[PDB]
Amino acid sequence: IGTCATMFQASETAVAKNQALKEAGVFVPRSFDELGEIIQSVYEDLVANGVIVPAQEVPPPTVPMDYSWARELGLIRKP
Amino acid sequence: IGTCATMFQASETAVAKNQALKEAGVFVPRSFDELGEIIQSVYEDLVANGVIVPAQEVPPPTVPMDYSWARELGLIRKP
Repeated sequence: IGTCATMFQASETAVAKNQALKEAGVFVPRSFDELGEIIQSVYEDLVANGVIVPAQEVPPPTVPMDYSWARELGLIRKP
Repeated sequence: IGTCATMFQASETAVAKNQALKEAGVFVPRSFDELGEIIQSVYEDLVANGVIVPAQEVPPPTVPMDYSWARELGLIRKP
């Protein structure tokens, strides 16, 4: 994070560090807003090549909420 | 309800009343377990003849639950 800190030591700037990671074989997106896209696009290539065998998702047990927490969120209403 | 009350005045029995409603133009199912099917099968023909124009469902406002009610159901947990 922090490429546009310079837009307000040279090798320890975020732009040049991201670019040196990108030139050395780290799957770097063009900015932060493509981070979900590049994670998704790596994971699709990992599923579609027999690398990751995903887990069949099962519902968990469920606790009741805390009163002192679910009072702040406004789900409980007592006078 | 109550066709098999006799299986433990004659025209005031549930079997004969259901059959007399069925002979007079009331859409009676064969028993209670086809009631949802016959309601659904009437409603489909009511949609497919331009009779009922259904409402576009919109989410409602939401109140918080009562504490004294949502304590009995076990959603709230305070010592």
